[PDB]
Amino acid sequence: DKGCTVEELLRGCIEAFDDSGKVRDPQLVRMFLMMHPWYIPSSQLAAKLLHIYQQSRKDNSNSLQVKTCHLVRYWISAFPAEFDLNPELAEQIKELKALLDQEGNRRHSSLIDIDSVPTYKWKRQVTQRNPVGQKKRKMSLLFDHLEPMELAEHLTYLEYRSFCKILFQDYHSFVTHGCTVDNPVLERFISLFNSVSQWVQLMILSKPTAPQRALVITHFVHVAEKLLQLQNFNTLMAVVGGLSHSSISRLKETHSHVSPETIKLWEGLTELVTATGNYGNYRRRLAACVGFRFPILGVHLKDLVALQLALPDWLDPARTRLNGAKMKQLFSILEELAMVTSLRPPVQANPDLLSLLTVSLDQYQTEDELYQLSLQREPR
Amino acid sequence: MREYKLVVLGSGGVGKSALTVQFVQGIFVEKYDPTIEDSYRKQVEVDAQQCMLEILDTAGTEQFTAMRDLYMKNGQGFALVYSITAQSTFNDLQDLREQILRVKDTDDVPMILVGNKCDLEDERVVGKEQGQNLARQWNNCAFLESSAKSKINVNEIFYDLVRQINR
Repeated sequence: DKGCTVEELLRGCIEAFDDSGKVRDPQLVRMFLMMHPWYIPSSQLAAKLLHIYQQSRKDNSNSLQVKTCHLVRYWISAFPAEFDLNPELAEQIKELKALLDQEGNRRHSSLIDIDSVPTYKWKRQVTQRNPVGQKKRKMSLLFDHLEPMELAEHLTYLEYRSFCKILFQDYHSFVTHGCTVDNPVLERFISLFNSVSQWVQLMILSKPTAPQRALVITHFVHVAEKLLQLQNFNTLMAVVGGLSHSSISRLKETHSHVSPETIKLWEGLTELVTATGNYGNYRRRLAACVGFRFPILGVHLKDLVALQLALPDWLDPARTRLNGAKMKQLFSILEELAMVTSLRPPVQANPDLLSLLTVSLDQYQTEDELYQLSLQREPR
Repeated sequence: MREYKLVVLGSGGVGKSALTVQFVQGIFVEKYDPTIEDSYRKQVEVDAQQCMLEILDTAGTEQFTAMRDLYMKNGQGFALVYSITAQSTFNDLQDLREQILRVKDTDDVPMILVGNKCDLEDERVVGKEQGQNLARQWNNCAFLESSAKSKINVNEIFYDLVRQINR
């Protein structure tokens, strides 16, 4: 309950299984199997499971043996990416498999298989590569004639394709450091977020006359409306907040040319993602969602960082008893972030437009450059 | 009763979240939950006026530019916190101020310059005179030195912020 240690909690996770393999209370075992890197490295936890299995083997306790093997099986099936990525954890599982082949006589050895995992480690190491001298201004001419919904859909896909590459290790490193330090996957996701926002900014500042800029503002308001209809709150923030960047907000003359209906809908969307009330509107809408949903990562990262800094990991100075509340609260967030990968967005997307969109999102301008462009479009 | 939106900005190792939790939750936090609405709301009396303050902590959001711009747009007062043990954390506040001054087209913005971790005098690298001179340059705004651990000037941060808002 309150004041548990990693040994007691691991034993509790072992006891949670049945001799047949049935899991009695899956919430506890799912909690500890995801949350334990916060307190103990995964290789060390695997070593502890190994020692428990060996010690139970010496005492001929068949129940403890098969329960431990079922726990390891559930661990492998639930989080395979970590078993592929972590070499020391895989070595511990190798040693345990050898112990099963020796003492179990292949009775429980079939219960553990490490290459049944359809995983691609290099997915997180692979970075994109696109031709030089593209002059990919065709997207500029194209998005004017692009249906808003369609555009929204494609954006969703892109962001979702990045979000799935984030593992628990990345969330842990972020919350521990407060920022992305040696965290290229989450860094790439955040960079894509800001690339979407800056793309909105550039697409708006590209037009030379104020009514045209107001027209593209209306267009992006519609793609934000469709993102909300898509239940994609993350990219919504990307474009809505991109519509409120300093460079575009100070464009008073183009802001005169946007229709009042567009203004009403726009301020409604901005109110949806307000930080007032601790993002209460967003949290309520997300809770009311059914089916696929894309939460705005950054609100939940804010919650995780607040929990990490406010509450202590351990309750004793010896750092052996786990703060049960914190672990639960953190879990309640992270599991949600995990469940996002369970469902795919109901989105059709042709890869050609994906490529065009990625190439357009690639271009980077400093904040000062966009502000200078805004000054060119409308001086003081 | 008037409502105030106060946004807390700063670099990484400043402990602005520490000041926020110390202000709103106090020294004993016993049960804590940052995803609930009134976790950052505190009712406070300043200059005989009852006010409801909401603290917008940018704890892990400073890398999301859109969220930062919406913080700056939606925020009425801004507390730019630095750490007296790091010069870089002090220098990082100029760009933050400029971004606030760009989101709000004006130059006059309610703002307090805060030097946190003031109790660590043996590790101090930025003088009080630096913050005094900078706040004087920044339209002669409020300047304070505080310590979340030593409970120095925690409430005064938002007190003076509300004063600047009413000023």
